[PDB]
Amino acid sequence: TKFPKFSQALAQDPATRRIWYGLATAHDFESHDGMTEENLYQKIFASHFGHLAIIFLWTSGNLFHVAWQGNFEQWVLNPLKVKPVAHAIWDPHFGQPAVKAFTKGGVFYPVNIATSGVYHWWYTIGMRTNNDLYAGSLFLLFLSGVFLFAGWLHLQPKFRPGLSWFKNNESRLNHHLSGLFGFSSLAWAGHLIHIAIPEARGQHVGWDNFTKTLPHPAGLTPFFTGNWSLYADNPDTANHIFGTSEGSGSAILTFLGGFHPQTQALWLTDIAHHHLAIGVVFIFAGHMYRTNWGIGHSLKEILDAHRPPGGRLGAGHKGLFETITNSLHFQLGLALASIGVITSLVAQHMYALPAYAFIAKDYTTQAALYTHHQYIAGFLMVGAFAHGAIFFVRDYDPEQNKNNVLARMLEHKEAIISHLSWVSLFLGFHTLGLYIHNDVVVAFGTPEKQILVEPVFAQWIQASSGKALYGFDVLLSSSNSVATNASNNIWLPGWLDAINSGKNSLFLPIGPGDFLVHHAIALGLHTTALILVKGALDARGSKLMPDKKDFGYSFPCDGPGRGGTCDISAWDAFYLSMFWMLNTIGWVTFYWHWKHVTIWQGNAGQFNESSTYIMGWLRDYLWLNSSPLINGYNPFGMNSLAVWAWMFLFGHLIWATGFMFLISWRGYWQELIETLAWAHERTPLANLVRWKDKPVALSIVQARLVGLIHFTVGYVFTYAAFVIASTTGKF
Amino acid sequence: TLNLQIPSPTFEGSTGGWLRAAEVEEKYAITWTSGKEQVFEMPTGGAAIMRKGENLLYLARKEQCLALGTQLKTGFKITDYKIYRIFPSGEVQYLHPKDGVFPEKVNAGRIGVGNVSHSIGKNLNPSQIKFTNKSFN
Amino acid sequence: WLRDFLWAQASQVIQSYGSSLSAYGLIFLGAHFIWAFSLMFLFSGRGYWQELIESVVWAHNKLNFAPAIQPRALSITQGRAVGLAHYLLGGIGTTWAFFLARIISVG
Amino acid sequence: VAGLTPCKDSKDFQRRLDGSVKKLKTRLAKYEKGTPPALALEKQIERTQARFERYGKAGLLCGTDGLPHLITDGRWSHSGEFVIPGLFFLYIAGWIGWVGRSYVLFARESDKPTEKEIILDVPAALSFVSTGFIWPVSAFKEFTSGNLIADESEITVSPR
Amino acid sequence: MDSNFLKYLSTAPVLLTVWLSFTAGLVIEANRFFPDMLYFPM
Amino acid sequence: TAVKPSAQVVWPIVGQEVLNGDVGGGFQGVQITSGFFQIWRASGITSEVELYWCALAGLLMSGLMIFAGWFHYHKAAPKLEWFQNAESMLNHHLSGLLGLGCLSWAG
Amino acid sequence: MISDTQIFVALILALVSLVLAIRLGTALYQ
Amino acid sequence: AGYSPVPSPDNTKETYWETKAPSSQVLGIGKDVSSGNYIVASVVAAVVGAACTGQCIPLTVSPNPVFILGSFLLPYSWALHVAAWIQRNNGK
Ligand code: CLA
Ligand code: CLA
Ligand code: CLA
Ligand code: CLA
Ligand code: CLA
Ligand SMILES: CC1=CCCC(C)(C)[C@H]1/C=C/C(C)=C/C=C/C(C)=C/C=C/C=C(C)/C=C/C=C(C)/C=C/C1=C(C)CCCC1(C)C
Ligand SMILES: CC1=C(C/C=C(\C)CCC[C@H](C)CCC[C@H](C)CCCC(C)C)C(=O)c2ccccc2C1=O
Ligand code: SF4
Repeated sequence: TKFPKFSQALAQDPATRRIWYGLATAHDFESHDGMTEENLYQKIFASHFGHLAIIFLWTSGNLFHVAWQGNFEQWVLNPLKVKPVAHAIWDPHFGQPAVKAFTKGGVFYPVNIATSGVYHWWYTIGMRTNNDLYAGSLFLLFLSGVFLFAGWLHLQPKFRPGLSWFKNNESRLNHHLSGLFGFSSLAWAGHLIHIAIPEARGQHVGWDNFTKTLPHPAGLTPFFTGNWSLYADNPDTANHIFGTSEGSGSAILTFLGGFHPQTQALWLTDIAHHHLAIGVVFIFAGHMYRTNWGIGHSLKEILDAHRPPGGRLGAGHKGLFETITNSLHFQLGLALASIGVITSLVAQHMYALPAYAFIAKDYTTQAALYTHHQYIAGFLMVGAFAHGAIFFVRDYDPEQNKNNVLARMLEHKEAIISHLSWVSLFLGFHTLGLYIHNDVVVAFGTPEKQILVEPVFAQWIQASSGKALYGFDVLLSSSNSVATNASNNIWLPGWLDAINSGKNSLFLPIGPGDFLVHHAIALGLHTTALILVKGALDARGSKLMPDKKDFGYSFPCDGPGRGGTCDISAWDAFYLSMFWMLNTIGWVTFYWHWKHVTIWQGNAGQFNESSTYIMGWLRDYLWLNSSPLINGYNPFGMNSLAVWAWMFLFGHLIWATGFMFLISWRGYWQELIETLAWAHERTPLANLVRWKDKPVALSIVQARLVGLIHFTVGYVFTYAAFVIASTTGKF
Repeated sequence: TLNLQIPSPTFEGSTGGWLRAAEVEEKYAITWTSGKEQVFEMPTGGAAIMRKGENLLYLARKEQCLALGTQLKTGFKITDYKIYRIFPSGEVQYLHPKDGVFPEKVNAGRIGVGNVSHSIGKNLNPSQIKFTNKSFN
Repeated sequence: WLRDFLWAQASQVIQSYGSSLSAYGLIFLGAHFIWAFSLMFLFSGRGYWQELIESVVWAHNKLNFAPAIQPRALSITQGRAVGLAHYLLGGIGTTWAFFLARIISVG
Repeated sequence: VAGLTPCKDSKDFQRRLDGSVKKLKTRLAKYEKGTPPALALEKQIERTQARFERYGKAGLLCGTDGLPHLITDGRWSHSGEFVIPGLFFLYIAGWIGWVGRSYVLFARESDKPTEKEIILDVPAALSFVSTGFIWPVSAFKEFTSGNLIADESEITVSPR
Repeated sequence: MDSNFLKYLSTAPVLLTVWLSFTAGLVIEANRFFPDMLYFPM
Repeated sequence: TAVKPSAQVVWPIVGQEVLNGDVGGGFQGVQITSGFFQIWRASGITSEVELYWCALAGLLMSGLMIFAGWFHYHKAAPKLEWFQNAESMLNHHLSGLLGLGCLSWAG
Repeated sequence: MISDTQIFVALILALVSLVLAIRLGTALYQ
Repeated sequence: AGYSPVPSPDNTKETYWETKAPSSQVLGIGKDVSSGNYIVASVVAAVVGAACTGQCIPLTVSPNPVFILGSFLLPYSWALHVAAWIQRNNGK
């Protein structure tokens, strides 16, 4: 056969395993037949071009559908009253009741209401008409085309890059810091000053107007005179109606701090100043490394030079330059870990400090965004650790890493793993024990016997930032502090106004329930890290299979000898962490959603009192809030939430289906499929047809993967339904 | 060589026997001499009666043939069992007692295949055999 | 079934705290705990736990002591048996508490 | 006082006490006086009142929920909430671990260590249990004499 | 008493059950005479 | 029809005395769902004295059974020819055990 | 508000991008 | 072992050290500067940076560009004194 053209070992398989494994190994270029390093890098380059094109097409489709089937123009008038519609529904399975139930957007056809916040995002950017969105979609289609053409072109013989080019670290770092990050954020500041702020003040400025419209009455004279403070004079009044000229100012760069009163989002002038500042900082940072001139550093020199003379790190960072440059898996792990941290940061900061107008009052949108980015964060972290393990299996050279930090990590992996295990057990034992103690006492009717620990440390941090709710008087809660006096005339007025009003999510008040759920989160993070770190460090070998690097990253097992060696691979560690990552992100999002739901209804006391025992979560969060969702459709009718109820049950179904692949293993199914093949061959009128691929059971690793995928899809879809439907049915 | 005229152990039939893959790809056979008419267990399932004299049996897999041989050797005391593989072309080949003596005891003439000149700890690393044709040995 | 039977009838057991059925509520939660705890044994294999035990035994040896009875992960069959036993105990106990609380509240 | 109010002077705590006592009294109103149920419910009421009074006088702080909250930061005014209790734990746990380790070594130097670990030598086990009361100085003595920490070259480890 | 019976009583599960029953009794009696101790009294 | 059957009482240690709910009849305990009260009513039991005698009979039979087990392992152990009597065992079970049991219960 | 001519221009750009995507897919499959 | 050679910038030297101090090639353009020069530079930079920072601690809406520039000498003084120590133990 020639389906897995990249593997004859699969092309010669006489079973369906060939098809399955050709699917699942299509992108492991390194393992493909006759794969050279130049071909590997060039294929990755072209694939990156294709991926960028796909992203551009996806965003273009979003814009096009909001422009065509959307209510953006009638949403920019009363954004706090009109629900934003994502796209129209055309399903030939809908009944008249369903069509009517989904015509909620005042559009006269069934629609979906967007939960992505693109409406608020674009309105803040400066989009006002549907023609603006359509032009954006046209440009993004053009950009997808350009990047597809670039990907095709750079696979041509005279345009294929070389490895001396792919491994050029200094020039790529300089260009990515200076141009991709720095000048890109500078251009975003330019957009925010030339379009977004005038649009937020009711002055339309576009391609036909931006070359004659001054972003500031003084023009660029304050810039080219050193009188930069003239760009902060006359900010927008507190009575500014976003999108209109009533209450607007003339400042383009400010550091007011806090939130705009009407929009309850950060000041656009503050955002513009932020982007300009980080742009110049990144431009400076992108001039650090040596390129075709004499100025700059060399990362190899720095890494080799950094060795503490005490010798507590050994050879320090010698050889890491070659290790990282020659291992794409090391780079992949670093990038994935950093992007995961940054997307968790995006979730956290985007709720505590909303940047888009009126997004804070879109409760379902905020919850959906937070859950989305937290789940993405967890996936990225799991992937980073998985690719670290893959690097250890494939790209690690001990002789090159003779007694540097990496070899030392491997040296004391036992200490690392054992202490990680101890801290996991510590956290788990005691957090679960406190929860059970509270459960039992409250059950016996003695809630006064609960162990409720005030999160005084986090409360102290809040007070240091300027929260006066808790009486600490530390740094910014103190009016006579040097920290207060230093920033009293820049941002502290607005920042204090934001922190000390209970109308926002900035530094929400916390209590013993928050303490307990935080330590549950600590347990989850530590146990996921335990599984992943153990997998990575034992990937090359353990005492059970001391030659694991020979077998690779994702082999099924080593047989029933030596006591049994099920799940003895680093892939299995990934497979096992993914359960735990899902658990932990579930805990995180449960906490976020319940706290915010209680605050939104104003009964924060419900969380403060029921968060201390697990029955409180099971009753006052899940059972209580599932009512509208499970009533999406019922014997007495249906509403728009029927889709979310159906998807809730869908997630339950696929979750339980994954249980099948995770509990039932291969031999049973193989001995059953044998009987099935016998029956087919022996049945008249159906033995006229024969399989071209011998029907076999699924492999061990394949079954683990399929069960994990079903489990994950059920997890995600069940919670997505619950969160969106409950938020939309409660508010 | 294999004589296709040897009688069979008067089996009563089963649904565990060979299938179309035996007629298309490979069909294994086992021949053995028995001193009396005993009852043995088919590797496919069920009981069969072996004859006094030579008995020929057809199976779909070499593992089935060798399991039957092990049963004969341990349960009974028959050790003259020979295993053959037959292709649709009529290319009957000889497999077990490959050299006429069972593999469990050394015999002069064999050549070592797959033997390595160190312990498993001396295997190279995939980083050392990456983008090269070297072998981890 | 999810709404009119499970969600509807679980109110008695989830609102049993402070009553004589608070034991049924607690057993409801504990049976949930054991049912979930079974999945650790059912979704997992022996190699991972033997390697984790190797690390823990290194920790114990670093303090110049370790049992003469060398610690081993559960056999494959025993891991399956433990997973099944905890699965059945948790599921049946959850139904036990649910049924008894509901019926003793409404009769 | 830290961020909360003393529990001895909180309307929420008083309301919780009142609710508990009223529940018990409603349960008591349906039982004859002097019967075992009446005596049991009366004792429950007395225990509830004593618990609430003792919590009030203990100096515990109580939040808006009306329940005592613990300040586990190190403040000496709230040491009895986490630190002294935790010192008692650490004492008992070090005792247990020290005596268990001693017994492991004792069984190690025996004819049948495995037999000693499944069928115990309870005279020696009780000996070690007794020894465990000065485990801190004993454990530090072991550490400094080098009998506690094993060398890196004498502990088995997997290949890299 | 028979030394074999004493060895049986010295077996691990018997000793674990007896010791943990003794500890449970210790905790139960401590809570029976000094109940509702959420804190060390200071 | 008014008092809930109960035959278990808990000790007042950690507030678990809440489980001694108001079952009825001036009695507070743990409601039981095994049907023993109805079994006894059908059997014609109308006193705690008769139930005490029932418990005594059960204890005596438990002692008899444990003694019989010890005796028939260590003192008089029947042989395989004794065990392999299917006809006799079925005759005796059917007639004696079952038939005489239901005859005595009918009486 | 979005006219059929506009939707048609969008479709034409989509078709061009599809052609380029097929080209890139071929070049990658090699 | 089949990995392509890693390209590094021009004039890339070996800076790895197990001696008491790095080789003074770590200091690049300032490799030939004297240890006394580094000491005086570090002291002057520390004083000037601290002064220019104090002149800007209660930041106004119109801070002085020269004070902003000079405040960056306090971080600079740290590297200067590290270089001073490196250059004292390398013979200079
Ligand atoms: C941008 C980042 C990135 C990149 C470039 C790579 C690249 C690679 N990864 Mg991956 N990886 C990533 C992120 C990344 N990974 C993340 C975030 C994780 C954590 C989840 C992993 C975890 C991971 C593992 C554990 C492994 C790889 C492997 C690989 C290599 C082979 C890929 C392969 O087999 O394709 C797979 C091809 C597919 C088509 C994927 C099929 C399954 C996906 C998940 C679809 C399931 C969803 C379903 C369709 C949705 C249904 C919807 C419902 C409504 C019906 C390749 C070098 C493998 C390898 O070669 O290692 C040596 C490997 O073992 N990766
Ligand atoms: C609710 C279910 C559950 C529970 C309780 C645990 C518990 C644990 N898992 Mg996890 N795990 C689960 C599901 C669960 N897992 C699932 C579904 C998977 C996917 C297969 C995994 C996969 C997994 C891996 C791969 C790893 C863990 C690890 C751990 C430990 C984490 C540290 C900790 O919390 O220690 C605290 C301990 C507990 C919370 C459990 C104690 C239970 C009770 C309260 C103790 C008292 C017992 C009581 C006296 C017994 C009386 C009964 C008797 C009479 C019969 C711990 C043993 C890690 C580990 O072992 O690190 C050390 C690890 O490597 N788990
Ligand atoms: C909800 C979870 C779940 C599901 C769906 C199944 C499904 C199945 N199990 Mg079970 N199984 C489960 C959990 C589950 N299991 C667990 C947790 C375990 C571990 C203990 C097992 C262990 C196990 C064993 C050991 C065996 C089974 C068997 C079966 C089969 C029963 C008969 C059958 O084929 O029915 C078919 C019906 C369904 C699969 C229900 C869903 C189908 C819907 C109604 C139709 C949807 C089709 C749709 C149009 C497709 C469109 C695709 C595209 C256009 C979008 C079936 C495949 C037995 C078997 O295969 O015997 C024949 C068997 O031997 N299971
Ligand atoms: C009634 C309350 C209560 C209960 C039921 C438990 C129950 C438990 N605790 Mg404890 N604990 C409590 C209160 C309680 N704790 C309090 C108030 C504190 C704060 C001081 C702690 C602090 C604590 C720690 C620090 C640890 C536990 C651990 C444990 C678990 C195992 C203990 C063990 O095996 O001992 C038998 C003793 C041994 C096996 C010997 C070795 C372990 C002990 C604890 C060492 C003690 C001496 C050592 C020098 C202390 C250094 C501590 C430092 C590194 C922080 C067990 C579930 C352990 C755990 O979860 O491990 C995963 C553990 O390490 N607890
Ligand atoms: C360990 C398992 C177990 C447990 C804990 C219980 C528990 C219970 N059973 Mg029992 N039961 C079990 C297994 C178990 N059963 C099995 C396997 C069977 C089928 C044979 C029965 C059949 C059964 C019946 C028919 C009745 C109970 C009843 C009861 C309850 C009262 C206890 C009592 O003394 O009844 C005493 C039992 C009786 C007075 C009725 C006896 C009548 C049967 C027909 C006698 C059969 C005896 C015969 C030698 C068995 C072998 C038959 C075989 C050769 C064909 C209680 C909840 C009673 C109940 O629910 O009361 C409200 C009840 O009526 N059970
Ligand atoms: C700046 C500031 C503001 C407010 C006050 C505050 C004190 C917070 C102060 C300081 C903040 C600081 C210091 C924040 C610290 C954050 C840090 C250190 C975050 C780091 C997170 C680390 C992560 C994920 C690491 C993940 C690691 C992974 C995958 C490793 C994978 C790998 C493996 C397993 C094998 C080898 C290869 C590779 C890729 C390395
Ligand atoms: C967690 C886990 C382990 C590790 C668990 C172990 C080694 C169990 C050891 C537990 C201790 C020794 C039991 C005693 C402590 C318990 C709290 C008491 C209850 C147990 C008794 C009632 C028997 C495996 O070894 C394993 C093996 C194969 C498949 C899955 C798994 C698996 O999931
Ligand atoms: S069970 Fe499946 S996986 Fe575990 S060892 Fe046996 S074969 Fe390998």
